[PDB]
Formats: sequence, structure tokens, C-alpha cells
Amino acid sequence: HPETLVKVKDAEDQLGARVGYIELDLNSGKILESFRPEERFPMMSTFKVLLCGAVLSRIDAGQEQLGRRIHYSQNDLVEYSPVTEKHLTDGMTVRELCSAAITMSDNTAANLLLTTIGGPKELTAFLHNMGDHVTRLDRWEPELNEAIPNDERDTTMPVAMATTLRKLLTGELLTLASRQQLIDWMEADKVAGPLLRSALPAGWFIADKSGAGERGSRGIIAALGPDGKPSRIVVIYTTGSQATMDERNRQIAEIGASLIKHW
Ligand SMILES: *C(=O)[C@H]([C@@H](C)O)[C@H]1CC(SCCNC=N)=C(C(=O)O)N1
Repeated sequence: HPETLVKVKDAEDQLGARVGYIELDLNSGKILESFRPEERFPMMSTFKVLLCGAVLSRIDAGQEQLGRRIHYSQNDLVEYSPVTEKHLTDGMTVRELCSAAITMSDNTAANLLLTTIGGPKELTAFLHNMGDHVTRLDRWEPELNEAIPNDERDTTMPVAMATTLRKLLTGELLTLASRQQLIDWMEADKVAGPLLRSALPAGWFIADKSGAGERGSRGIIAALGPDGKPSRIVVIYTTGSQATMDERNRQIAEIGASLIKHW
């Protein structure tokens, strides 16, 4: 609905920076509304859902196991690793690393998982192979969050990310058990409270993943819908703003309230 575009465009103006938005029908793939849909924005932590999608694809192909254990050390820890910092002694399983990477904000977990698939080049190849010729991962954590103006490294486009998420969650890309595992991790997200979740009505389902990087970069990807089932995908990205985190959170929350009101 155009009234939500009023909010999206007001956010761009209030934040003094680009805002990318897309609302997609989960079942049909129809783009219901968009703003700068084909412009590039830094993925930040939102790439982690695609990373676990690549890990699950390997699990489905017999190349990886959810219970496989990975041992790491102090040397491997990078900034923002609150889950991985606590398991230096006995390590963590692949399933536990994806949980940490998606549900919490843990950079080392993502780096450990990236290593398992062969690095950023392989995540990018996985995406290219499933039809997403836009989304690309180039670096590891935490450098991938640099958000250099005009840099295409580690970016996606709102439309590319939304249609890729649709394919991962409901397409034949992943088995039914793997599809559900990915969406269960997203549903369990614990660090996106002040964003779309703050506008979600009672009884509604939400599975998401937020991210924040350098230079004001902030975003969220989500599958949400009424009566406990997701029916639409929402992708919101922004980069370049000097505004406070709270201000950026509020704008995303208000876009969410508008899309919910006009559902
Ligand atoms: C993704 O989960 C990132 C990071 C761990 O790669 C986290 C960091 C933050 S907030 C901390 C940094 N502030 C902004 N630069 C978020 C978040 O979505 O709040 N994602």
C-alpha cells in the first residue's frame, strides 16, 4: 500500500540516507511494494541466514552434519561473539553455531560456519547457482560490515534478498526438514526486539534476522503473517545515516507498523 511508501520515504528523509524496501508475497513471489529495490546495500548480519542456508544444503547433500563438532580457540574469536566466547573448551556443533549466528549476534560463529563451506567465495557461488546473481559475500567478520559508500562488496539488493529468502524458506532448494530448521532459527531471533517485532500483532508469526554494521548501516529480513503462519517477506536496509541506533530502530518499527496496518 502506498501509505507504507509514505513512511519509507519519510524514513529516508529523516535519516538523511538511502532506505531500500520490499514487501513480497511468500506464496506467489509477487512484489507488493518496493523502494530502491534494485540498489545495493550492505548485508551486515543478514547474510547469516543465507550462510546457514548454504550449510543446510550441504547437510542435505551429505557433505555436512548438524551434530558435527567444531573445535576453535581464543585466536579465532573476533568482536561480538557472546555465544562462541563461552565454548572455548569443548567447542560447538554446526547446529549450535547456526543457532548462535542467527538467533544471537555472534561473529565468530559466522566465521566458523563460513570456513565449513569454503569461505565467502563459496557462499557467493551457492547463491549464483540458485539464481541470485546479485547477492555477494566477499569478506569475513568483522570486515564485511565496513559499508564503504558505493562498495559492492558484501552487498545485496532488497529484491534479490527477498526472492532468495522466499526460495530458501519454501522452494525445493532445501529439504522440508532443513527449510523448517532455517525458519525455526529465524523465529527464535533474540536480538531484533525493537524492530518489526515491536509492531507485530498478537497471534502473528515472525521469523527474522537483523543486522547493523559501520557508517550507519542497519537492516532486517523477515517472513511474517497472521494466524501463526508467515505469508509475506519484508526486507528493509539503510546505510549512510548519522542518526542514533534508536532513531534508526524507530524508523524500521514505524515502517513495520504501517505495513501491518495496511495488510
Ligand atoms: C550482526 O549480527 C551484527 C554483527 C555481530 O556482525 C550485529 C551487531 C549489531 S548492534 C552492535 C553494533 N552496532 C552497530 N554498528 C547488530 C544489530 O542488528 O543490532 N547486528
